[PDB]
Amino acid sequence: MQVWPPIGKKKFETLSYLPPLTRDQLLKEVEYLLRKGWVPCLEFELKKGFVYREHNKSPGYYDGRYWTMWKLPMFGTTDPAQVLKELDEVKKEYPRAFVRVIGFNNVRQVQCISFIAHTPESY
Amino acid sequence: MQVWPPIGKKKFETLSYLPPLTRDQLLKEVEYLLRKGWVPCLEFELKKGFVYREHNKSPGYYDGRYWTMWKLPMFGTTDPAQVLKELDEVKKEYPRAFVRVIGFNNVRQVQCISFIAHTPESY
Amino acid sequence: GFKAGVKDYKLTYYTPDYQTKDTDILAAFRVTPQPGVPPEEAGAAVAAESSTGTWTTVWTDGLTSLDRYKGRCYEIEPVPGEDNQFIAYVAYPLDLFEEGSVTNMFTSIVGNVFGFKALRALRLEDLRIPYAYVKTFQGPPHGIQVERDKLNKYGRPLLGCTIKPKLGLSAKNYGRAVYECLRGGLDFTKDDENVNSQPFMRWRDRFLFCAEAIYKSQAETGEIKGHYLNATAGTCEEMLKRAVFARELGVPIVMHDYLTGGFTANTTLSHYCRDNGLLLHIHRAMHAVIDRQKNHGMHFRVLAKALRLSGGDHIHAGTVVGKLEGEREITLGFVDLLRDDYIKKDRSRGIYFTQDWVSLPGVIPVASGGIHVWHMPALTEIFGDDSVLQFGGGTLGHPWGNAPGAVANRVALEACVQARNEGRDLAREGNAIIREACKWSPELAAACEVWKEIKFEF
Amino acid sequence: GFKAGVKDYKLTYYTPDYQTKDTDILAAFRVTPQPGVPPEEAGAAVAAESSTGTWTTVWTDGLTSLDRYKGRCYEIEPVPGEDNQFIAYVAYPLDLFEEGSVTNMFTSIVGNVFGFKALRALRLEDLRIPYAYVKTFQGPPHGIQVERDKLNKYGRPLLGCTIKPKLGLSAKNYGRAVYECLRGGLDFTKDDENVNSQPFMRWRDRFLFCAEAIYKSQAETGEIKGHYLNATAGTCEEMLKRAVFARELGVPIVMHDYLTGGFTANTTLSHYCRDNGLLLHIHRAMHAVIDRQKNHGMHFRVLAKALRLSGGDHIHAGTVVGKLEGEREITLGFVDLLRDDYIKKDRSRGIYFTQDWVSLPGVIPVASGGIHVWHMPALTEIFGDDSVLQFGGGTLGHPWGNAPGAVANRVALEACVQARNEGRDLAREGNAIIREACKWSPELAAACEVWKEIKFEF
Amino acid sequence: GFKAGVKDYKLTYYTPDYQTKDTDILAAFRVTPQPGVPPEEAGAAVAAESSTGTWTTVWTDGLTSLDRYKGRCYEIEPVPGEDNQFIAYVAYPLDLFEEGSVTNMFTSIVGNVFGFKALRALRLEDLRIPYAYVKTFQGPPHGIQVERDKLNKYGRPLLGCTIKPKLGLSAKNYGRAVYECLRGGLDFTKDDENVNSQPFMRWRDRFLFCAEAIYKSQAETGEIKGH
Amino acid sequence: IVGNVFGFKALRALRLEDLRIPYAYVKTFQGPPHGIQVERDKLNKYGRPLLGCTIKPKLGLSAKNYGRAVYECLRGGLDFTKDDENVNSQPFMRWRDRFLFCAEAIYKSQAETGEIKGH
Amino acid sequence: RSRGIYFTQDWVSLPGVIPVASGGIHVWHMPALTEIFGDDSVLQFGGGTLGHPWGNAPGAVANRVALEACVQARNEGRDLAREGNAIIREACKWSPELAAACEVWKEIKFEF
Amino acid sequence: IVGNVFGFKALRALRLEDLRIPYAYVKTFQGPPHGIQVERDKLNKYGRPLLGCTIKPKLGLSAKNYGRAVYECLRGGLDFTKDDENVNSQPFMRWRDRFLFCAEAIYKSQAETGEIKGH
Ligand SMILES: O=C(COP(=O)(O)O)[C@H](O)[C@H](O)COP(=O)(O)O
Ligand SMILES: O=C(COP(=O)(O)O)[C@H](O)[C@H](O)COP(=O)(O)O
Ligand SMILES: O=C(COP(=O)(O)O)[C@H](O)[C@H](O)COP(=O)(O)O
Repeated sequence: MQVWPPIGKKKFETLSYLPPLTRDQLLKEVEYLLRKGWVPCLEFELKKGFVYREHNKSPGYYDGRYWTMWKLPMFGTTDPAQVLKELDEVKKEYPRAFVRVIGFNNVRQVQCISFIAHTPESY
Repeated sequence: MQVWPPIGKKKFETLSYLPPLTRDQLLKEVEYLLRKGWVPCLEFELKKGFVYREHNKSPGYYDGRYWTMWKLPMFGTTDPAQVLKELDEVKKEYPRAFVRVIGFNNVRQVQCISFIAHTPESY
Repeated sequence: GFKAGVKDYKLTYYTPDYQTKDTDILAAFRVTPQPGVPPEEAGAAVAAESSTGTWTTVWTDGLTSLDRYKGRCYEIEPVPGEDNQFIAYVAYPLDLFEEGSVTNMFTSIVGNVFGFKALRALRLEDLRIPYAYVKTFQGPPHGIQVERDKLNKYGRPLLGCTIKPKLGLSAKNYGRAVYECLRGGLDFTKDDENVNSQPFMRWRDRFLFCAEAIYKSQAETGEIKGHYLNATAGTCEEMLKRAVFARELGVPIVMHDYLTGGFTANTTLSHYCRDNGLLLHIHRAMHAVIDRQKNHGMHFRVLAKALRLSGGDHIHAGTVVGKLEGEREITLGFVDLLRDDYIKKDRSRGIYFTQDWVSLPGVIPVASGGIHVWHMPALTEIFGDDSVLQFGGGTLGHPWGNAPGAVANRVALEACVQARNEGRDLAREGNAIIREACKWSPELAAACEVWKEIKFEF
Repeated sequence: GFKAGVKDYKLTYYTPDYQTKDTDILAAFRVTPQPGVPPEEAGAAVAAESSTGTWTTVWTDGLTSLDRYKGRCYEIEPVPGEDNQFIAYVAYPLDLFEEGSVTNMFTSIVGNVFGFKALRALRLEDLRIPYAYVKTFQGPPHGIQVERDKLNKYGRPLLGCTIKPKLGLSAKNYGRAVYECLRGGLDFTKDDENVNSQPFMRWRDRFLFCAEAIYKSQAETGEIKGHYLNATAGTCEEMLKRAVFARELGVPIVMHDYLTGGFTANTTLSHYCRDNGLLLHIHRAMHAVIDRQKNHGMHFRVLAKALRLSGGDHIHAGTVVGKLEGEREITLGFVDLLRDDYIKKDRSRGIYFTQDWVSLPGVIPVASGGIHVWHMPALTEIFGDDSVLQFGGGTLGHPWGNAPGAVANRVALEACVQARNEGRDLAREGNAIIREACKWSPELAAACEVWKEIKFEF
Repeated sequence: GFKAGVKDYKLTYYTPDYQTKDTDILAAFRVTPQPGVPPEEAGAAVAAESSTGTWTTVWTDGLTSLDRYKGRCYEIEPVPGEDNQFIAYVAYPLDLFEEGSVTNMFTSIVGNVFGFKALRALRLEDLRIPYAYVKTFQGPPHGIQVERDKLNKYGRPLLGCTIKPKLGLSAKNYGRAVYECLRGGLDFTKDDENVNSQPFMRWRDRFLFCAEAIYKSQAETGEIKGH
Repeated sequence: IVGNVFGFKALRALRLEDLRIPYAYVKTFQGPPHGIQVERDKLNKYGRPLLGCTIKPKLGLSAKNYGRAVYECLRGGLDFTKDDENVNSQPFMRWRDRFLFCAEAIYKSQAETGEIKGH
Repeated sequence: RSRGIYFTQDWVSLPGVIPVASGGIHVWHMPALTEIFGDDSVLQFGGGTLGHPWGNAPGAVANRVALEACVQARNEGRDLAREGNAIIREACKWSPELAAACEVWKEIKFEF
Repeated sequence: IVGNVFGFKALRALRLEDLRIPYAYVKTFQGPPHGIQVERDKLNKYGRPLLGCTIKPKLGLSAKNYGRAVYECLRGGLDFTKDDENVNSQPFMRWRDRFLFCAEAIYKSQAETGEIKGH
């Protein structure tokens, strides 16, 4: 009978319950995004890495929901190579920082995948 | 005329004003609990082993009241032994947790007893 | 066919052959009739005047169904002496009563009948609340289980202290006493019955200094803290003004004396407390006026059923070993009536009727009345964990003050619980359990010397 | 110097030399103490526990002034007969009590001191309300003055009739019955005290059918008509829902049972009554539970003053003659207190203090209870003109019915008035003014044959 | 002691020995089970899923009292045919239900159970509303007696006419029909079910032309009129 | 459309398979308070099915056990917990209580995991 | 009509409802599920969670992982209905939470 | 303008005689609710002064007797009667009572004179 930890087990939404994603896997998700027709976009956070409510608290109002945007979403892009390329560069300048890969569907106008790409060291 | 200290007197509900009980007494509380047909379960906490109020403040509302569940209430336990076994166990996984031994009534469906069974060390 | 004039009561309202229905409210009157007045008649007299009847024949009875709606007297029981006292058993149908309304139920079974020149005297002992009637009531806004979850307090009796002097203290002086009290280990403090808002102290200033003090000590002890805030008031508007402010401070709990306020005022209050999340504390201020005598009145037990359906989290229940009266066996009876879901006919404790509450929440009995540290195994044996025990003087008469008075009480309470839990007999070892727990507690030991010979026993 | 320990009550509470301030509240308690508790000790126990003291010493006494605030037992009258019941005089300083609230004043003075284990029995005979307290009260919504001028009715006792059977009449029969009683001569009809809202007959229905009947009889006779509508309910929402509708219906009077209703709700009801011009009738349902016995409770006088203060247009006041208890001289005493601006001490009447009301409106007393057409002159002689005389049996039981029963009483009332005014003596020549009156009313004469030889005597 | 996994329904929720209580809501389901499905089980299946139970063992049952709160199936009655249809008698305690709340009572005894793949079909025939439950309800705002008093109508059945065409009439055209109707001797006229407020006719205009017409004919006939 | 035509004595059985709602009628409707779009963006949750769990037993859990149970389920990975359909307000467990103990648990699990939580 | 879709239905931008699947489902259902509803759906497990041998936190973990384990595999290009039973066994290897639940609901199939 | 200057030590006595109300400030005001022209067109009287009378004694009269004198005054030919400045609401006569008798008394002396009356 295994007791699940109540600390040290912070999560990042879709995929964070599996082992961390290898570069064959961080590639394979990127391909799917592109195979489906989404546009990929990278985002990052240096401060509070999870959700909180500082400035308001009414229903469905949350804080820490937004991160900062890495450049522009990748209209133009066909290769999954060029995405992880950006991931390399964003780590390489903000190593103490959360980075997420997202992709849009422009017809529905929602985010259709999102998954952690990088963490600090522990959080 | 003596002064009761205004700091350093943090308490834990039932029994917490008595001297810490020996295992002889700890097994004795379990025996009482089993003898009246209640059902023992162990809870514990690591961040915040007192009540505060952060996430709302209205009458009747407090945070910190729930701890984490240690496995499952011990349905079909008969021998007060078995309670201590699990108690020692949580201590080994989390020496620096707060741990409660709680006994369920199932008819009245409220906790009929609840006394602290381990503190960390420092605070 | 209608004939004008006086007839005996016994002819319509005495049916020794009647089979009570599960829908009937079942009244138990201890009747002392006049010289001459027969059982059956004064018995019938009682059921008529408390229900549908009248001192003469009236014609409109023909318009409706007497059989469907009359209170009947169905049993007379002879009672020792002469005197010629007796117990008259009365069944009133459901249909006679306003749903959810103690007020309609008491107006009727007790409106008028006690004033019959034709009795010496008359007492309502007990009332079988049929369950179909219970179900029309909210009752307590939370109940025993729910209070314990909300405060997170388990395994032991609870601890309160009404502040003193009853009257004459400032708002700021109040919550001074309240803070020094709560921090020393009391689950609750309270307003005395007497305090609402006066010249020396206007409520909202009180409510304020109490709340600053509710919490400064919660975060100090790491233990959930209340103070009974009395809403009790002149008018219903004020009474609602007081628990709103309470609702608004975040405070766990409010108080109302239900009988000098009245069951109407009380029911609105128990209705608002459930909708706003407030515990409800009840004083039975003014009871002994109604309940003290054996031959005339209303037994406390009716007054405690009636509070259960009107609604309240806590009700004072007597101290037994205290300064206020209340005998053991009789007291054990109405504590289960306040508490339990089903209560079996028990004549030796004075339960005259099997009482089913079909899931209504229980009210926690509050003990309180010139008790102190040595009465505490009597208290933890008499009530059981499921109780608030409460120490006014017994906390502000402790020699070193409020935080120590409060300590002395919490340890001695804890001591009894460890002692009990471990197999010791609280009737036969409690004096020694206290002596024991003195070596380990200097605060306790101090309050033990001042109060080493104070009993109240008549 | 805070000394811990139990001390005698007498030391701080008994003060045989106290001179009362025109502002205190004064109490006369009929104390029957236990065996071997000295007068003075029981007197001060009573005075401390209803004011500022407790059972052991508390240091929070030193933060304030006990001198300013304490209740004082200021006299002990050793009492006639009973061994050894005495009368304890206690003085409560004004500052103790909250403005506008009977409840509070009934909470300190009677909260607990009656359950006192160190006594046999306690009863509250009289309460002297200072006139500076009386002034924090609206009191009656209207008073005997406005009531009369609103209705245009002068020079006689008012007449009502309580509809029967108490319960079990459906709304439509309620109104045909009101119509009947109001048209044949009655100023008022009325719901019984138990009539509130039940399965047989829901409140709103009753109100509508009864408003119609009010206004049909009023056209019929040319006389101003008033049916009493019960707002008594489980909750003040519901009590207030009913007066609002009575408001909307435009009808002149509503009813509330104050003791069961209760005081917070009652003074809420009077406020809405003076704010929307509804006259308000009171029933004292349950009063008998508390006032009935000689040794222990509260005399009707005390609850008569409470009503004045809280508010009420009419209050029930016993019949002297009828079926429930109440005796003349005493019954005489309490009428001047509901009615007059000033009642001097008068112990022959059970009038303990002088009571000044400082222009507060008077209550019209209501006589009601096994009365009939033969009672009418005893009645007129006892209450006088400022009174409401109430006949359910007296009307709904006449051989000819409700219209006539009305006529019988209305004439037999009138027949009294004129005779008294002409210079006849109503108690010596009473039985005759009626026989002479039987000659001209066939309505009357019929009723005297049916209630020939009913006398309520015990 | 808690053991994880699927067990039969019949073991907790079929008590042919149970004595119904006056507080129990008493359900009468006409059940057509699947091939194989025994009486006792599909019977129990029914009471579990309409009350406290679940398709597997869950541990929280230990936290509360099953005996105090489970709906039981207490009687199966064989019904003519094969088919193998039957009548299964179900007792749910009081405590399961929101006071004054048809909504809670129907959600529960009829929320889900009719969708069991494990039946062919299922019908709720009748429900013993225990009186202690009735008493929590206002029910009709007046009732038979009260309506008759208010209208003053006695001794005969009452008379209504729903207006036509169901839809497509004007507000003014409505109460034209309503007036010619009520004056000829009907106690009532009505709106068809279908009419509320539409393009051809907005309610409040209707309410208006009906009321002008409620009364013009009341005073004409000397008889109380509704629509 | 379904008021009476199904009780028609001149038939054996009736069933309504499909209804074509014109788009000019659809436009007199607010419809969903939020829709699949806003729901996802409010919670910050994307790229997977959402996960809930209906608390058991259907009935008979007291408010305090409701919340310890929610806390448990929400913390170990679920996006959502839930009351059963029958769970409304009853003797065993009055609504307001449930709401308060359940709000606490919502917010305790949310801190615990860093994931947005919804009971 | 193959789908029981009688008419063409236009919604003119009206928001969509997220469908909720729920009813005797468990950890083994998870990929049939993901293949049927897709991502825009809410998958609901009371039994599926409150009945795991280890309790509620784990039952949660079992489903959360077995869900995830599906997502990634579909995204990587696996077929969820032909290779469904496996993405789970491979996943039993890393979650002790999961693996426990597949032993308990090994051979429960809702079929009629 | 009249806040403190009347208290200066360096003064023995100061009186504000007049205030030029510039027209710009006038405009932020409503002023009289109806004014002369409008009163006159409501009450429908022209050509003469109006006639009034204050009810006497100042204070001390009851709600009925107020209304009894209010009728006897209007009918015999006053355009107005009126409460004295100090009549408000007191233990000798509460307001809601005056208001209500005084209104019987206004309309009755209205239907009797056929002139419009007030109080
Ligand atoms: O004020 C006191 C005495 O305080 P203490 O004894 O703590 O100083 C009590 O709490 C109640 O008045 C007792 O009445 P009841 O029997 O109604 O509770
Ligand atoms: O209901 C009746 C009896 O009516 P009747 O005798 O006219 O049938 C009483 O008048 C009052 O309710 C009794 O209260 P009190 O004793 O104060 O009057
Ligand atoms: O309560 C349950 C069963 O829970 P579990 O099987 O998870 O114990 C259901 O999920 C829905 O209420 C049934 O409705 P539908 O058939 O639409 O889902």
